[PDB]
Amino acid sequence: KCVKGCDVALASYYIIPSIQLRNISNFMQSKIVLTNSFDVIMSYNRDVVFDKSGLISYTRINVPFPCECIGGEFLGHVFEYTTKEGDDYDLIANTYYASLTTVELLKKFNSYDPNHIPVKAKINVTVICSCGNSQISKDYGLFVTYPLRSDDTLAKIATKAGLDEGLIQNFNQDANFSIGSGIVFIPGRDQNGHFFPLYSRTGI
Ligand SMILES: *[C@@H]1O[C@H](CO)[C@@H](O[C@@H]2O[C@H](CO)[C@@H](O[C@@H]3O[C@H](CO)[C@@H](O)[C@H](O)[C@@H]3O)[C@H](O)[C@H]2NC(C)=O)[C@H](O)[C@H]1NC(C)=O
Ligand SMILES: *[C@@H]1O[C@H](CO)[C@@H](O[C@@H]2O[C@H](CO)[C@@H](O)[C@H](O)[C@H]2NC(C)=O)[C@H](O)[C@H]1NC(C)=O
Ligand SMILES: *[C@@H]1O[C@H](CO[C@@H]2O[C@@H](C)[C@@H](O)[C@@H](O)[C@@H]2O)[C@@H](O)[C@H](O)[C@H]1NC(C)=O
Repeated sequence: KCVKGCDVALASYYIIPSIQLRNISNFMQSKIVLTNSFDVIMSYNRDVVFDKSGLISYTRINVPFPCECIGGEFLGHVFEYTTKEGDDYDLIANTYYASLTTVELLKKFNSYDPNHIPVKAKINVTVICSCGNSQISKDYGLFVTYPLRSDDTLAKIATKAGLDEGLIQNFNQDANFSIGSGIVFIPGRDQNGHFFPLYSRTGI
């Protein structure tokens, strides 16, 4: 249950061949990610290296998005995607949105026949998020929505994040980080590389 969300969450977007920033920007348009979003997206990815093509296949980039309370029930954000010929919920969930949504969420929040979705149709694409949990730690107020994949492990995730494995597990107590699917929440760094805390400790 929720009443309010938070201004920013990060979506861990796993890059496959044929996906570049222009596609990610199109899929992830929001009040934060506008038509010309390169600087805003890349400001949360100052660690990321490009190759001659742009984004390197099979790496991740963190995409900022607003985190709303949906129906007083759960935290997430509804993106909008317009279908093209051949699209189905599998392609939308697991290719375009890189498993940041699920076929179940696409069925739940769209009126289309889930087995025959039309072309040039607007799709509500729900991506969950977190604004933290003071019972785990007060030190983190920005979270990455991180869909696990076949080669992920807790050890690699924790090392890359610069955080203790036990803390990451504590934020996701029921998750098996080696299971190869499902979403976990990882504390995220701001544009300066610092962990934005749950409660502000900067002077006004
Ligand atoms: C990622 O973004 C790029 C740039 O928008 C997409 O490439 C573009 O794909 C479209 C069709 O999906 C190409 O369409 C054109 O098609 C019309 C019919 O719609 C036809 O008259 C032409 O044959 C033409 O190819 C478009 O040229 C192409 N633009 C590029 C490559 O600069 C790409 O599809 C996106 N990837 C996704 C959505 O997965
Ligand atoms: C996508 O979700 C929106 C809600 O976020 C749906 O829009 C609602 O549609 C109902 C039913 O027609 C209307 O009565 C409401 O006024 C709409 N609400 C808002 C906030 O716009 C929309 O139908 C969904 N799309 C699909 C294809 O199911
Ligand atoms: C964590 O998950 C790992 C993945 O194994 C799973 O194996 C079966 C259950 C498949 O259905 C698929 O979901 C996964 O490939 C396992 O190695 C391990 O048993 C699980 N638990 C632990 C503690 O690692």
